[PDB]
Amino acid sequence: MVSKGEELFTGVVPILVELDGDVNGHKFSVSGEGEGDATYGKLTLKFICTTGKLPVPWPTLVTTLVQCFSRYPDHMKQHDFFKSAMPEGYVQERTIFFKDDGNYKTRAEVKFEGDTLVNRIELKGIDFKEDGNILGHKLEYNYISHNVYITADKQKNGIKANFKIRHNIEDGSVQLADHYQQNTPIGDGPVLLPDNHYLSTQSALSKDPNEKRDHMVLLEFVTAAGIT
Repeated sequence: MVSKGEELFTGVVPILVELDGDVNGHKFSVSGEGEGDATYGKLTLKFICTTGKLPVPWPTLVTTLVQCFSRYPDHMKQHDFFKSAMPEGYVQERTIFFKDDGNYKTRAEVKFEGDTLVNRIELKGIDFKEDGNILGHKLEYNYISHNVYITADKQKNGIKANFKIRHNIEDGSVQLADHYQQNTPIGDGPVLLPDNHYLSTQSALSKDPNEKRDHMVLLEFVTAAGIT
């Protein structure tokens, strides 16, 4: 491409996601494909477990499996770190702490390869309970949380974020998952370092009735907010 930063996102952009994971002695891989339309904050993706049965619940991987597709209101476009890092991209790292259970540690590189926005991820699970909500596959196949709270990390020329996800459990209880996130640019060039704000996400998890592989279909709408 000729284009840089926000100019890369003005139409519909193809997305490719590749994840390698290891949790509870089970190595697995996930591939995803779809498209993103940042003008409307809209993402449509289908994910497939390419190694057989996914050893963790699909809802626990949603946040790991491209915040560059967020709709930033015109008055907030100076605060969009994620697009400003493109096409060279950014590293996104998280620790996701499942309350009274284990943790995910994730590292991803998000960048353009030609026309396609690619998210390549490694995930490691730490100290999960075999009888717990995650390894028991006790989570409902839905989603209920929305906000990601962003702050600048100027010393690293990037951002941090923190937010709690609530996963509904089949018995009516909830499993909390506290996300700590850091993003840093891959390249040497400038980025937009934002004032405090948040991303609000609306979602929908579904299934493809013709797909025999373990999979997840995702529709998401994401909008930046919290400044005037």
